Amino acid sequence: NLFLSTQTIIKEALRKLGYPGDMYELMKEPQRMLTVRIPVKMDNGSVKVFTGYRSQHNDAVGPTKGGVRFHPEVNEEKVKALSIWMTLKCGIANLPYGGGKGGIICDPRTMSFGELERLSRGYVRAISQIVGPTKDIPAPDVYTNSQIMAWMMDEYSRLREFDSPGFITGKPLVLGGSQGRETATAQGVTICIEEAVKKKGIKLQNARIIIQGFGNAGSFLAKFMHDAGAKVIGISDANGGLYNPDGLDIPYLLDKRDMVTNLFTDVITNEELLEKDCDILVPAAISNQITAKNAHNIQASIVVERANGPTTIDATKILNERGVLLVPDILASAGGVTVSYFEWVQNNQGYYWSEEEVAEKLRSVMVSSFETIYQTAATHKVDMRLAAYMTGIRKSAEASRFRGWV
Amino acid sequence: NLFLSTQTIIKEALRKLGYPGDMYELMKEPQRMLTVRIPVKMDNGSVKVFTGYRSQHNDAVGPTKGGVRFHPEVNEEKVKALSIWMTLKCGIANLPYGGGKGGIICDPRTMSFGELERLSRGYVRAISQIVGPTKDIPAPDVYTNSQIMAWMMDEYSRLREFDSPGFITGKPLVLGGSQGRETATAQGVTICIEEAVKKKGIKLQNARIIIQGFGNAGSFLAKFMHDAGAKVIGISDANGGLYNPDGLDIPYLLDKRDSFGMVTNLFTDVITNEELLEKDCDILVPAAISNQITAKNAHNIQASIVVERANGPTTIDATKILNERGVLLVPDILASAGGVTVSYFEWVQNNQGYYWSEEEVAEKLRSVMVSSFETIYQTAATHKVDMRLAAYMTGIRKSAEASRFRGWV
Amino acid sequence: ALNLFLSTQTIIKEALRKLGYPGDMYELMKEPQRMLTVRIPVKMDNGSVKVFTGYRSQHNDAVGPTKGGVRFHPEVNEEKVKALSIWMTLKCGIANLPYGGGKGGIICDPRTMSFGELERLSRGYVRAISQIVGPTKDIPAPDVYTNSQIMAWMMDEYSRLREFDSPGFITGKPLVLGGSQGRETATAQGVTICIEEAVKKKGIKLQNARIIIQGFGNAGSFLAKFMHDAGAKVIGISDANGGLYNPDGLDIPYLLITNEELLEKDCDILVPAAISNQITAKNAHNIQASIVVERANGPTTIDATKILNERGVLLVPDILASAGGVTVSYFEWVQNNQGYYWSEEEVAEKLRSVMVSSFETIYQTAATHKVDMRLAAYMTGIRKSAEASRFRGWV
Amino acid sequence: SKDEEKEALNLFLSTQTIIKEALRKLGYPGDMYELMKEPQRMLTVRIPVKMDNGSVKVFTGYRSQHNDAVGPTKGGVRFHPEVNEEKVKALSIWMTLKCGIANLPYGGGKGGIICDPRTMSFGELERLSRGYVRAISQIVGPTKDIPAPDVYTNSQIMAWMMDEYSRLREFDSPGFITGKPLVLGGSQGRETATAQGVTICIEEAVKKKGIKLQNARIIIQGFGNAGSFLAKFMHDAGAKVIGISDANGGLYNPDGLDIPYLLDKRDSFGMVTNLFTDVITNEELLEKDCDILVPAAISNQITAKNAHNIQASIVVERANGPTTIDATKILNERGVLLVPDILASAGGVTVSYFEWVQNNQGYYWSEEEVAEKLRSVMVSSFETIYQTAATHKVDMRLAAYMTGIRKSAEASRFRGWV
Amino acid sequence: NLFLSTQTIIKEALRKLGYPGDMYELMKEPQRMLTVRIPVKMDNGSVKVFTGYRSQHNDAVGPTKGGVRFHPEVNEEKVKALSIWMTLKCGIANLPYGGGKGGIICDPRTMSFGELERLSRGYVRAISQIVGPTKDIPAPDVYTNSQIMAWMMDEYSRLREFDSPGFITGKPLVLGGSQGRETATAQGVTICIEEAVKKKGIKLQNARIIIQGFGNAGSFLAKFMHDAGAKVIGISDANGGLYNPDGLDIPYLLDKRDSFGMVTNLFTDVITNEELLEKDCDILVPAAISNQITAKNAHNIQASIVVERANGPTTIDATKILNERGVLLVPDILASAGGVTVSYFEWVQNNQGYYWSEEEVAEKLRSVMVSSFETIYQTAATHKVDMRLAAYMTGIRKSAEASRFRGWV
Repeated sequence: NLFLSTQTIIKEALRKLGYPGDMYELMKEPQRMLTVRIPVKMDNGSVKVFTGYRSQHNDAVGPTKGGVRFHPEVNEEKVKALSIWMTLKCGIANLPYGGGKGGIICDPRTMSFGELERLSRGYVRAISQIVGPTKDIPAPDVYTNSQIMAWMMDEYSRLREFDSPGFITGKPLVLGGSQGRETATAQGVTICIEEAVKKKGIKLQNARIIIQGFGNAGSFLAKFMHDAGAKVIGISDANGGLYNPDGLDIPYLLDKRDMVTNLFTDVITNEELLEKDCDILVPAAISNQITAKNAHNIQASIVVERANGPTTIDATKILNERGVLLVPDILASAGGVTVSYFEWVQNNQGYYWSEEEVAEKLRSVMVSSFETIYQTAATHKVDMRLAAYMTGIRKSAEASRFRGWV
Repeated sequence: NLFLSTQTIIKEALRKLGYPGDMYELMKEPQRMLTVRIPVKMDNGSVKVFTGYRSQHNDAVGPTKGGVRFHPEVNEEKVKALSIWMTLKCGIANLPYGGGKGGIICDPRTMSFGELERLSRGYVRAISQIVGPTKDIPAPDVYTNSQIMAWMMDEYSRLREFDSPGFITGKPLVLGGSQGRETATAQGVTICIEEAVKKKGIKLQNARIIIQGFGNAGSFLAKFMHDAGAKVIGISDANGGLYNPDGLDIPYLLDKRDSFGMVTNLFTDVITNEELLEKDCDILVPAAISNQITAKNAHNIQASIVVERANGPTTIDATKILNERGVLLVPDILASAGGVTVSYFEWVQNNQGYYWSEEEVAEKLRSVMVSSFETIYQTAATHKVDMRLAAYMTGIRKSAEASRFRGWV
Repeated sequence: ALNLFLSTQTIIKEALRKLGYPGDMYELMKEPQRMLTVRIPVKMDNGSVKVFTGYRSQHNDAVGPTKGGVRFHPEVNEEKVKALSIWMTLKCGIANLPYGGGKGGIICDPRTMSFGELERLSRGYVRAISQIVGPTKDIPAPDVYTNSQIMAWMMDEYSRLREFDSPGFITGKPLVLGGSQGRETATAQGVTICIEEAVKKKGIKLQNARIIIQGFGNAGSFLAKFMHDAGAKVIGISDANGGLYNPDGLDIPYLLITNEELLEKDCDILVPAAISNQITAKNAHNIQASIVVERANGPTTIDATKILNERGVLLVPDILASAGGVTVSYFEWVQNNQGYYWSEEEVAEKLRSVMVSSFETIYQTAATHKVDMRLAAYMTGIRKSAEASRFRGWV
Repeated sequence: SKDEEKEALNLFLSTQTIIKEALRKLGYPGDMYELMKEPQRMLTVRIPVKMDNGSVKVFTGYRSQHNDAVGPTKGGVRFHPEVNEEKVKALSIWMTLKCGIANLPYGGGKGGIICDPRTMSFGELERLSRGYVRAISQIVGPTKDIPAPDVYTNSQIMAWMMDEYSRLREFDSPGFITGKPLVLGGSQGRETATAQGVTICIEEAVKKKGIKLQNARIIIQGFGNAGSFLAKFMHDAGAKVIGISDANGGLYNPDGLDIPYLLDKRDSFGMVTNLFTDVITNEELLEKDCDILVPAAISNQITAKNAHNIQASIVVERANGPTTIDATKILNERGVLLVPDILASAGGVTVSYFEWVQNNQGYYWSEEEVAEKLRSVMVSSFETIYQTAATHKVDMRLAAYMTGIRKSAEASRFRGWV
Repeated sequence: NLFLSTQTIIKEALRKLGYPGDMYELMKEPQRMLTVRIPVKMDNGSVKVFTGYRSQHNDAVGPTKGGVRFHPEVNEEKVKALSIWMTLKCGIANLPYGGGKGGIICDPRTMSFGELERLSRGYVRAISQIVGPTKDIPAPDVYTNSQIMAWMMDEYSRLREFDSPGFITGKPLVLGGSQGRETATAQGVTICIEEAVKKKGIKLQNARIIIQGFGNAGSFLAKFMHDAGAKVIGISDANGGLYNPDGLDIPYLLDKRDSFGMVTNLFTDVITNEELLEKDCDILVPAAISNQITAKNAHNIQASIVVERANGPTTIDATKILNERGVLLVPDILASAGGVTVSYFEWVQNNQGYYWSEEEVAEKLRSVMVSSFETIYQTAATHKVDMRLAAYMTGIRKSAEASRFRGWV
């Protein structure tokens, strides 16, 4: 279903790029799909056999790259689909990678640390033949973290008889992790505002911006925008939104939170906060915030998605026709995958970059990805979302051609 | 013959460097020479067996590096000779490489795309055991191109079960190629002009220059020089050459250039190539073809700087005559080194898995060329020889020094 | 020979034609799959560094890894090495070995080189060609002016490069390094076996057969003994000076006119030795043995064999009779593969079943194509590689 | 204890002494001894293991690879609190000798871990075994160095080590290690290999003294695995086993002991004598009258102030090092026929070799086949050392060492090492 | 004993870090210790069998790294002891490495160059299974040098059938050596002086410095300080001290020093080295001679900053005394860390196939040493210990965290 929805998107994107159908037949399923059974000694002395997966979508451009999930709903179809999505993000950030993804069907919340360790190592031993720094490079995802990565890195290094940091990203700093990982995703959101705002004549300092969500993501964009000399006209959280044409007191609002709306009167609803006057609207979380109902009322010259599919297909169509600049999530949120790439480059070198160097390299990537997608949207007269998808599978498509596969 | 005159260059470069005879017995032949026989299914259903070669001259300094030719006149001695030539180029740009070279005896012009892919894959399968990113890294050459490189990279990567972009350079950008490849050689030439002028006290802005040839090479050069300030006097082509004590209008000709690098043939008065060569100027760049400057022409060149672009435009005797007179001759084994340099840069990017901007490549290119210019200059001065021999000396030196440190001789 | 490479190519051509292959098969076989030339610097006892040219030709590996010796000689050259590798392919085919042919050599003169120098050249050769050689690829052996000490040095060097003992890289090793029992008699044994099978075919018994034996050295004495002990009459013996012919039988153990008359004297079996052209088209019509066995190389001319085969005499070619050598070298490699070593007796016995099967299949091929055994040997020789190359999809 | 560590060192010095002489008697100048006296490679490792009580304990292990001129190294691993470097090195040299004696294409390797398995769980033992493989895997494998069981290790430990090695490699690697369970590429014959080999040596020795085995009177010191399997072979052969011992004392009975009863009544540990009242001491048992004395327990049991009192006409050493240099000289002086340990016990490595061969092929032999090949190796090994002792006029132990290093010495030479 | 002393340093650094005993039991002994016997053919025809070692302390953080010594007093415990010290150095410079170290028992002063080549290759062949670019990377140490490194590099490369520069550091530049290696150590000392000065609120142009020893280390320091604007008020050589509270004429003293670092005998106003240590100043840089500052003279030091160059110049009791009196002691293991740091950079360059200029190297080096000083300074403050114990803590800390993340203890 997700799988089928993901298939249709690749078909359309390839169709628009000018490819005949054989390229779709190549791209529509992974090159390789591995299913494994992994026995694990449970604390209570039993043995439990877990089912795991690793999908390697297409390696024409380079080795595959993507997270491993530990979750009871993990399944084969989903893992294939998320691997295809990873290909798109690799194309977007122009990474020398194809997409990969894995998962294990388990519930880490009812498991001890030891059991999780043992399952992590069993996963690495089950898939080692098809995975490695030149082949397929995993990462954190749902219910996995830098610890799980450390354990998988250790197991892999033992199988091989040499330290292999480059096998897997999201590692602890002392195991060859990258600086700049914690705010990588939000930093690229900000760089996408800076480049969208140039296209629409506004100067950043004069920009009036509305931001939904005031957790980690929202507040980072908040402070960045305030510190840039712009006016965060509007904020929002679970409770509702604050609007104020002069610019909100972000230093004060940051100083008390968890998050903040509750301690104020004149709290409007997230619905009306969306239709307010601003240059830039950034919705967080929450699918289908902007729909066919809302779309005509959105006042912003620029919408920057910061998650999770907040604009419907119909709404995206409307805003495109109405000439608003929609920066999609798949481009705006690509910093995460970018610094995970950078961690792997650093492991290739055995040389580690400072926070600042990581940030400079990040922005050059984001700025270039923005421009390619825009110039693509212009030259094919499509929205930047379809344009993002085209620039997503395009690399793999051209790579596969060049290599004599289709 | 190319081989024999190639061995003669090596013998003399080593002699001038002060090495005894054993160093030359090591350098005169390659360390390894593989000849292979490659069966390929042709479109008409028959099977043709091709002869393939790969020569790896000396890897004391690093893996061997060099292009693969497809041509009916390819042979073993040529391939050996050219691998020795690669070694000198590597030395000259201070690349961590030794010289390698390959060839298949075939006529790509009478073969289909498919036959060419099948041949390309067969070659890699035939030589896989002795090549790769840490051993021997090929590149395009006569009648091979980025598409041949793509098919060769693919085949190699399948043999090894992981993507191996560093096997082979001149790849397409999406398979790990480098920015900067297109104008690498021409950029290299212009930096040699800037530095050549710095040693004759002339300012770039005030230098007056003639450039024989108006194909891609010559044009780039005129453009650059114009934009810098300099007056681009002479400009030749197949048919003949304009002149004008003061700057020709470059923008005019650039636009109304023929596709195939032809102007002049539509203009007023127009001297022949031979006269253009004898005119007055600071810099002469004989782009284009061979033996343009002979024992005859030699005393008549007025340039204080002669920058060779294409190969062979000046005879051994001409080069003596020009060194006599105090004219700075920049040999093309140096001036064209940008090509080998950016092919190296692509390998480095493949090693790190990390790709440079065209501006980074440009900035790195110039710093290698400046450095290479200076060291060939100072060894000319130090040993009281000309830039060509000095270039040959610095080309083979690194390999010689590495072979000694490694205990080979 | 002199155009050894041109001359071996002609044979391959004719044998592939008679097998019925189109010419694309001959294009594939006329030249080695790989030919590698190396330059090998070597420190000499006197402090100087001498640089040698070395070669390795790997003819065709359709059937299996390539197999063949390395020689150290002043007249080694590239074409000769290639010619010899093709000949190896043929021998492998004849004995039905799961091998293709290979050869190497070095241009040098061991007679004026010290032991230390030969050790250092040997290790040098190995380090130069290691990338394309070893137990699953190309397995060398002793040849002109290389022996078991040279094999030992080479094996040691290859093992170091690899970080594990690699006895299967190279054959003719000393026993203590994984050599095979049965090696010293393997060639001569195989000749006696060929006599035994030939005899069987003319409807005559071994103990009743009457044998003339030209040459009386290491080669011809082993056979002169064997035949005596088998109860047969050694009717003719010969050497340098003349030759002794007794229709009663010669006094072989105690024995411990001209040759040209002797070869035409009446008997069942005639066996020449070493030197060539002893049978020309002068002697060919006058020869009266019904069975000629080439112990050593080139005794019968290209014509002398036409005449003979025209008129009923069963000729056993040297390339078959002498295959025991190649066969025991293979068995050494099998033992290396297993890590398990066979007795003298097991080796003798397996050598015999190899030679018996080869004799039959070459006889039968000579019969079904109506050609002599030599051409039949050449044919069975390349046929394996040819078949293997075809099944593998190469031509 | 200093005592035990002093004994470990002296075992190493004493083996260096005899090896030196062996090599001299074999015609080699001093430099061959300099090659052989110590191993090509000695690896010492620290292995962290998560214990049952939640703590982590860091164990010391060792692997000594004496000489691989002739083939990959071969030899077991012990888990014991008295493991030490010196003894691990010495044992690795013994293994070279056993291999030369049995004419196998191997040199000698040995390992151990300083631990006490009596007080560890199965889980902990598994984790330590896997950690040992993970620590040494760079220098070990089917073509390099092939371990096996030894003191306090068994076919279960072998199975865990094979499994881990195979995961490191990503393919089943049976030939890495011998003594495995049958279903993992184990060999028929393994369980009884050592004792069957000892018993072939007893059958050959008894011919040399014109004794019929039926009529032979035997004292076996030690009723562990070795000694109990042997007491059974002897009892089945019709010999009279008049003496047995475990740790606490020995039973002697010139009528013949009831071996089936003793074998039914013995422990896991191999104790049985507690059930009886007249228990003499091993010391005393060693001196009792008999035809055949078999020290099958611990080392240094026949010494200088002792060897004159041994009444046996045959001493067959099942256990390692039960007889000193000086004892050996006295025994040789008195006409005792001595079957040294490195000969007597070569049956275990002989069958572990066969296991490895069957692993290399991927093809398994019947029990009869192994039994026939074992017999023919051991009969051949016995005669060759007996004739070496006769022709060179030396004791059986010197002859055993000569025949034991000969091949490695020759091989090292041919390879250009010395 | 070196081994016991270094164990008790580890036990204390780990205890102050807050780790329980199981971390000490992991760290107290190397993960792998290999001892090898290496038969070498001598010039005279004999074979001699040498004992070699290689200790790999801990590789939680990355591969192990450290020199190989050739020396008569080499033994197992020393090699292990020294591998632990490398771990500390690596943690201090924040290198992605653990510590290793090797030695062979031999006397290279009585051995020919051929013999040393043979031993070197022999050591490499003996240990190749546990060594390489991703595993364990050697370096020069006592009586080994870049010629030894080049031989080892050659041998290892032949074993692998590919050029393997990254196996071993300290190589000649033509085999993938690094620039900046000659002054690495000295540059780091000067950077540490600059940092200490800032923490004590003294501007460098106002600092007064006594430097013991006028060899290459001392004279380099002296020039740097003089050119920085500081006043060098005390120098010394073997023959004695010159002291002048207004500042010495360093340019003069640099030109008159001889090729053995001698001067002071050109002057009649000389004092003793022992007197010089007690003269007033801001910064004292003792001689790379052990136990210059013992307990008998430690209360008489008037420097507020003591920078140890090399060689453990202040005893354990002296250094507590100095900490009590608020003297800032910069320990040798920090100040000398640029050596290990340029070795690491050589390895990085090897990994890339891409080589840095001397200035890029100078700049990355400075940045590392600035961060190390700061991180050790902050950790000495937060635990109220001196810079020595905090150097040690920062030392094993990275391997301790790495080992816990990886699940070892």
